[PDB]
Amino acid sequence: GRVIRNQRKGAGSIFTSHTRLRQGAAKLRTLDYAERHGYIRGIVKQIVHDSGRGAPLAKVVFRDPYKYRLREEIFIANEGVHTGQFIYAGKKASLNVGNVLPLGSVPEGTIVSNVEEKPGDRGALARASGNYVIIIGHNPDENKTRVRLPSGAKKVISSDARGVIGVIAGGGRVDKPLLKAGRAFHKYRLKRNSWPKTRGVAMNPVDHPHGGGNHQHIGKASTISRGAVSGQKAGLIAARRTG
Amino acid sequence: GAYKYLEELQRKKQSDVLRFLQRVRVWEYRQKNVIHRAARPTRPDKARRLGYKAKQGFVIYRVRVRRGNRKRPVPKGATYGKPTNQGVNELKYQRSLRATAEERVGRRAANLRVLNSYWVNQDSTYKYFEVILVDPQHKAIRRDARYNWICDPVHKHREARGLTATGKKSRGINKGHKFNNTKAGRRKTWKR
Amino acid sequence: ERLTKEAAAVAEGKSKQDASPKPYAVKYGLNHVVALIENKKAKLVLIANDVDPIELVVFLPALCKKMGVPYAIVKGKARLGTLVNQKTSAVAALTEVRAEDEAALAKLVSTID
Amino acid sequence: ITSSQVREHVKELLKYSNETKKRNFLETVELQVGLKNYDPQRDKRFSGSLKLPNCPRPNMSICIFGDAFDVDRAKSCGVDAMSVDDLKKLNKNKKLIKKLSKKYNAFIASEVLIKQVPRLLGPQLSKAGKFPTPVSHNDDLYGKVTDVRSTIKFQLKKVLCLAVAVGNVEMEEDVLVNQILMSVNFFVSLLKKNWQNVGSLVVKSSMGPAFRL
RNA sequence: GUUUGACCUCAAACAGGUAGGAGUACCCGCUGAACUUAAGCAUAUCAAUAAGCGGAGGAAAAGAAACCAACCGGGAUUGCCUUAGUAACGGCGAGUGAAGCGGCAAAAGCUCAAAUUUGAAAUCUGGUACCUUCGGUGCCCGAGUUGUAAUUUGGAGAGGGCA
RNA sequence: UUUGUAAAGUGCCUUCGAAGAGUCGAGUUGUUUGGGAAUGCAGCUCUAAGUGGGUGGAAAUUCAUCUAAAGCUAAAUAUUGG
RNA sequence: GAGUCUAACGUCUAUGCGAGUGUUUGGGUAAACCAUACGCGUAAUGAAAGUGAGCGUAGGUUGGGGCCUCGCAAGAGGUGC
RNA sequence: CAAAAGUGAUGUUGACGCAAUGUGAUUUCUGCCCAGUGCUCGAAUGUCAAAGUGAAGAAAUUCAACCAAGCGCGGGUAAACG
RNA sequence: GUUGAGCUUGACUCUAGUUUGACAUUGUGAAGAGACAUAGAGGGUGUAGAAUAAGUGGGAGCUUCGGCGCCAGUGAAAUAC
Repeated sequence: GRVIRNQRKGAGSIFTSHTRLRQGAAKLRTLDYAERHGYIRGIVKQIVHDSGRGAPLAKVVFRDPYKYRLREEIFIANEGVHTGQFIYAGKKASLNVGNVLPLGSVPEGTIVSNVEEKPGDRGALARASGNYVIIIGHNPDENKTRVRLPSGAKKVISSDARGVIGVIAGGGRVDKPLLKAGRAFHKYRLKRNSWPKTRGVAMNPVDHPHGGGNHQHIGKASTISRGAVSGQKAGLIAARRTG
Repeated sequence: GAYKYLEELQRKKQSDVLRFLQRVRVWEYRQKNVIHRAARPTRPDKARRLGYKAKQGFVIYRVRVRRGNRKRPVPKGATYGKPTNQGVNELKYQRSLRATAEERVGRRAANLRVLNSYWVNQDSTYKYFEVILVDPQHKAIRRDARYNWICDPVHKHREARGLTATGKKSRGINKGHKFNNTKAGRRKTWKR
Repeated sequence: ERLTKEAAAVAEGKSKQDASPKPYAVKYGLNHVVALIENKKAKLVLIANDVDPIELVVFLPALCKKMGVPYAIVKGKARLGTLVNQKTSAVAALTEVRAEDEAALAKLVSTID
Repeated sequence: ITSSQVREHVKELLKYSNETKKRNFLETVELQVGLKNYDPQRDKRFSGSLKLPNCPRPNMSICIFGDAFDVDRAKSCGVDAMSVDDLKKLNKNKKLIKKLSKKYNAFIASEVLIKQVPRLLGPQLSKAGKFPTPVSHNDDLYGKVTDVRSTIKFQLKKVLCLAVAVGNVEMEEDVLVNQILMSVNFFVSLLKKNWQNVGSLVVKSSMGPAFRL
């Protein structure tokens, strides 16, 4: 058989796109450890969209030269960031929606967006629109903390993370569905991946091993295990429960 | 001999001194790179027997080698075919890893020519050989008969052909029984 | 260093360096130190610490203790050879022939050893 | 088992009347085995009817069994003999045939009469397990006294041990070494692993305590 | 604080000389295959070479014993004639296939240590300071004589000085 | 000129000397068709002695023979752009 | 322009010279002449316990005789190379 | 998922999502099965790699050969195949 | 055609991959739980039989505090040491 489409992922022409055009998608910069009245903390400036996220963001000023020229500080968009209200940070910070501050300082059952989870990453969890995680691993969880990430599963965290308290801005992808597919293709150019899809049974067993038969059906198997090769591993990857 | 503070240690590296000392001197090399200098030698006893009647120009550099065997690409696409070469770490070859260390310093510092080397132990990262390099300008060395030839132009890249002890083993030199066919060069008898 | 086994004090370490114009003859160099030993031509051995590489100086606390002179550690090399009065900065030295200092030289050797 | 104290465990034991408790009679020395790791199965089961070169020794109360000139030779030695009718006469009751397993140790049975023995006299001779030697009608019974010393039983049967005698106080310690080593030799080298299977043996006198080697 | 120095690691600018490239064949080394044959057949075999890259020179390139003979005897490398399809290997199938001995040509031999641990009068060196123009002056790294011997151990074989 | 310096020959007196370890090769592989398979030869990793060690296609054993692990060297010869 | 200037084996033509002959590199009187290293159809055969066959020379069957060992020279086994 | 390895996409997206597969807005609904095979889950209990017998004297030396998993067995499950 | 390529299955040969275990590079104290070597140390039934019966063979324990296969008897098997 030929080269399967899932193998063409690591490199490719379809795997190139605009990188430096992207002004700064939503990490978090240096923002003051202290809050001895605060040093590096200020107001929100502009509201600008970075490509990659598919949601509005913002610019912020602190104590440092940030309106135009210095290209870095992008601030996490909560409803409704704009000119004339302050952000605060620090360790033992003031707990408000729109303030970036620790997980340790917030009590159990606070919703948080743009949150770290490994030992430092600037900003990982829930950067775009709609998204948020839920910190519920303090109190009888004594030393090592735990964000219970939104499905059901795990993640052990030491001290770990800062993040903005709240639910993030937007809400118009699940809350409001689209209309057509060329307007959906605006996703797959700010992200690098093939689009759309053709059926596995419709493709030849040559090009993808889910084909086979004059009366078309699945040739090999739909459930394939985790430890497998490239063309071998397709379909539902380890169907733990069917149905 | 009297130098059983180098010799006793160099032959028996298993001793209490060098399994401690070469642990902290391989640690020293985990910081350092392709080439790096050494002061007066680590084993100056074998260094003098090779050729280290000193002067500046007579330097010594510790150099790394490679990992794997004789590496080639991995089988992408097919795996079978005619399986003449299947493995990624397949064959070895004639030359020792002395030569590998010697030409990495040899073509970087082109002016400084290769004499001969010895091993100074290793870690799990690479093997390390200390290459003694000479200088072709350096006199006293040119006034010595022992190092006259090495300075004059024919004895540039002694490793690349077969003049250095390691490059002798690329042709056919050890004195013994089947030295009759493999007397001169390997291509003179033509691989027999 | 890992060289120094038993040690002397710093104030008397200086007084060991200038053990050349107060005895008579002195040889210099760490070869001539290990050379010194059998027939007891070396009396005081002046072990410097600061000698590169350290493989040279690890002879001196061992070899010179087997066949056996009472050595003593000088403070450093930089004012060892200078206080002998040679050319260069001597890596070690030994006191060979004694002048008047035998009784004084006895408390250069036997303080450490 | 060692070849070290093979003389010594005979010598000191049989020497004193402190270890062994010497009675009225001449204490008859044996050597039993100690065959650990042996399975009473097919393979490891030894049996036979061999003999040791200086003779194992036992005699005591001897019975003869024969007709005709066997009876004449028997009582010319001084040992009494059963005939065919007298063989039945022990068997027809309880006590006398079980008492034939007791104190009557050595046995002779003549040619035609040997094959009569294991039909009547047999189930009573289970433990203890005495049986006559191969004696014909032409053999001399006085010269067969040393043959009933010599030919001893070898049976593993139920257990692991094979008890055979080595001598007595009639022998010296020297002779008894070349009886002890002979016993072990028969069992050991036929079944591999050998001397790690053969455990801790002591030479029993009669009344002779532990002196294992 | 503060006063005075040696080796490891290990720089940048002015200013005599010195050099680039165009080319063929011959050789050594390295990443290093294959069309093919046993009518085919994955491991015999095209083969350590092509092709590509590196290295040395005017010849390249080799070599003076950790050798053969076989108790009779001899003594480097290299080329040629005898040799050898012998002695072995491979579905013992294609195929591949030495050594020793005699003769001919042209045949001379040497650099390193009681290892090394190495330091000064002087010899004497790589780098480098002052003088500031290759001439004069100075220090450290250092090579053996030498100032002067050991270390770890041993023998009756044999060497060295002086003229 | 005996060259105020370097070597040899000749002649005399007096007296006693050595060794190069990542190599020898090794658990295992291999540059070698590993087959009982020398040698050439050292990937991953470690690793040996100078009256002692090594070559000679199995080993115990015996006889003849050589002394590495640093280094150099003329010709018989190969070949062309002009 | 379509069976051929390589080159091995085997009958045979011609043939200096033959029971010993004929070489080669090369020398050199130079296509001559001299030298004679050395060849010339070439070893049976026993799963594991030797001999070396006259260019190479064996097989089948049998008599005589030399040598060694064990044991009671009762007799057994090779020597038949 | 690419690459010999360094180094990256996936991705300054993050489950309110990323992707492989099944699929198709609308509107009323959805009965039944553990033999056979895959994926997943579980521990009562069965198997698989490190002995030692033999040669120095007219018949009396020495050293190289059994323990784990998947499996068996037991438990979960049919938008994985049936 | 003892044809070529694309291209296939739990046939079979084999490999990148995948998965589990072991060793070197690579140091240092307590508490709890095993194995070997064993100084030492023990867990049992069919009836009759004085009485609480697995062996094995030599063949003989009736007392300086104290028996029941000597003798004599019971039993499927019958002392001691």
